[PDB]
Amino acid sequence: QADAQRAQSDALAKQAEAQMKQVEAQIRLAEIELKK
Amino acid sequence: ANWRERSDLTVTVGIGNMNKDQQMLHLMRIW
Repeated sequence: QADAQRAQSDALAKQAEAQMKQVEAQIRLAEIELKK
Repeated sequence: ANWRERSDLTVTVGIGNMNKDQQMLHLMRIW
């Protein structure tokens, strides 16, 4: 169970260094620069 | 009980738990 918890720690909730997928990649890069 | 209750009833690690759950290995997997 401890190894399962450690694997969950290493896999889940480990996206902190990426800012949780960079907050949707800067919100889709400011919604495609708010223009098209 | 800590791992089998705290994260079981409320699986919200981060809000209701901490990274010290890995330290559980340091008390269980290590020993």
